[PDB]
Amino acid sequence: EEAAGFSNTSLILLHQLEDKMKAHSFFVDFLHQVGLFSRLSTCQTKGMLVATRLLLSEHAEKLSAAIVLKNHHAKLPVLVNS
Amino acid sequence: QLLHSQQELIPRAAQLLLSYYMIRWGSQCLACAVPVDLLESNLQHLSVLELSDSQVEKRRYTS
Amino acid sequence: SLYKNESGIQEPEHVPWTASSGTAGIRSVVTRQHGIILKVYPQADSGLRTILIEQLAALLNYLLDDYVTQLKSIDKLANEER
Repeated sequence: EEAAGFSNTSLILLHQLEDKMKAHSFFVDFLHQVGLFSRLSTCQTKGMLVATRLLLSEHAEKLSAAIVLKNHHAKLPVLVNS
Repeated sequence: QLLHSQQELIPRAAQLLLSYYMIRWGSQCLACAVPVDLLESNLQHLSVLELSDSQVEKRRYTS
Repeated sequence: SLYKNESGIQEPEHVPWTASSGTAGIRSVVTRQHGIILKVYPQADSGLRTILIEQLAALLNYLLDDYVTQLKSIDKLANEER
């Protein structure tokens, strides 16, 4: 489809973020169902130990942050794009 | 050629003796067993002071 | 509640991405932000300044909550010193 793009590219990016959130939710639910979410214990990050359940929670938090960041990108475009 | 050679080599011997003094001393000069994140914070404070050579390098301390 | 496991394994310590360790994260930004505040504040009008206070208070509460979460993340039985 891409030669210069169509008129809904911002919406495509937004819905890509939406599907990212949906897939993260599906993965967390999958882990809960298969009992691997309970087995999630820790991993080594930056020299500090983090529970991977917390890691996935932060993944979802910063995915929502990306969504709202695209919202701010739409609302106040010049500074955010700079 | 022996006379000038020894006069040339004596300061060289002095400096090289100093160098391997430094090396042997370093081989026994201990390093503190501290966590990486504390040193990272200290380097961040240095960088706040506008200090170069404050680079952070992930290395694994031995127990 | 979702990212808390059914049984889980108990280990000390955690830092969220918002409270990303080292002052060079959000904290230095906050400090510089206050330093910028104090210059504009005297000439800013009453309502503008006020709104700056409420936003600043929200920011500060978020940060102190980050610190509280980091603290509660630690499980101390031999880690009382740290």
